[PDB]
Amino acid sequence: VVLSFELLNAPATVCGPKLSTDLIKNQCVNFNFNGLTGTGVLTPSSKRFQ
Amino acid sequence: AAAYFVGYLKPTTFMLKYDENGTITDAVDCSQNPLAELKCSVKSFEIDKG
Amino acid sequence: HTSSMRGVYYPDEIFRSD
Repeated sequence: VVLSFELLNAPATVCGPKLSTDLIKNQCVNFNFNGLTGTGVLTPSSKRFQ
Repeated sequence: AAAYFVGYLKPTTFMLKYDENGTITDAVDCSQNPLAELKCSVKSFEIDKG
Repeated sequence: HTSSMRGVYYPDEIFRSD
C-alpha cells in the first residue's frame, strides 16, 4: 500500500489527530473547551442538561 | 384527512420561564396585550395591584 | 386560525436554572 504524501500549494485538507488534555478537577486551572476560554474550578453538580 | 396549518411569524419578544430539569412549559408574548408587556417588563407572571 | 400559545421553541442550546 503506497501512501503518496504531497505538500503542494493548497490549503491544509488532511492534518494529524488533535489529542485532548486530561480532566484536572477540583483545582482553579485554565480551561479551553473548543473556544470557551477562561479560568475556573471544574466541579460536578446535580444538573440535568439536554 | 389532510391539513397543513401553516402560519407566518413576525419578530417579537418573549419571556421564557426556565423550570428545573430543562423545561419551559410556559411563555408570554409581549406583543398582544399591555398586561403581557407589563409581565415582561417586571419579569414576573403574577402581577400585584398598582 | 388561532395559535393559542403555540409555537414556543428553544431559541438556543443553553441550559438555564429557575
